[PDB]
Amino acid sequence: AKILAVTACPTGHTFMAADALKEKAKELGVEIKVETNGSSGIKHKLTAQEIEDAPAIIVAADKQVEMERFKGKRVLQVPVTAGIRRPQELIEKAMNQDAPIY
Repeated sequence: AKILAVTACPTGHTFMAADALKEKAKELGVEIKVETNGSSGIKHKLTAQEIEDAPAIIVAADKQVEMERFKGKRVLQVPVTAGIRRPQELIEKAMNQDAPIY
């Protein structure tokens, strides 16, 4: 199991949020995989198996993300800016499953 994230923004912030999440996860000694949805497209797309196994998924997004793949999973939906400003809070909420089922 590992927590997952998706970051996205209209102009494709996306990458700054992914960076902040990854750097903070390393600081906290926890694994994370971050899918990005930017201007060039999708990178590090989450797999169905990763999603099944995830305690929760962080979706830090300022544009629409494909969400139906997350049905039944706990999803912490926040603005993309939250990934930059408060990655520790998001990671620790995801770990604690402090997120509603989608």
